[PDB]
Amino acid sequence: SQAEFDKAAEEVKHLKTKPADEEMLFIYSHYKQATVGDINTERPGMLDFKGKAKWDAWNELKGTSKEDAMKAYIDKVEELKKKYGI
Repeated sequence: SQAEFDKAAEEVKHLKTKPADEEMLFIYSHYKQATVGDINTERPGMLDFKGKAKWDAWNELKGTSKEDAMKAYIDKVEELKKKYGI
């Protein structure tokens, strides 16, 4: 569901506690994979360490269908909702 995806995208922004780095990268990469699809941008330069990490995470999902990405995204948000509370 696209409606379910939009909801999760909003709720994830209001978690009582901010997710761990690993969890944020999972969220970022699946969000991109579900909306844009296969990565279509240039990898950031040497000094942009945070940007390179996010780019690599999304790159790793290449080939994943938007449907599967959406499902994994929503499932993770529900997981984070129960873990950190909202």
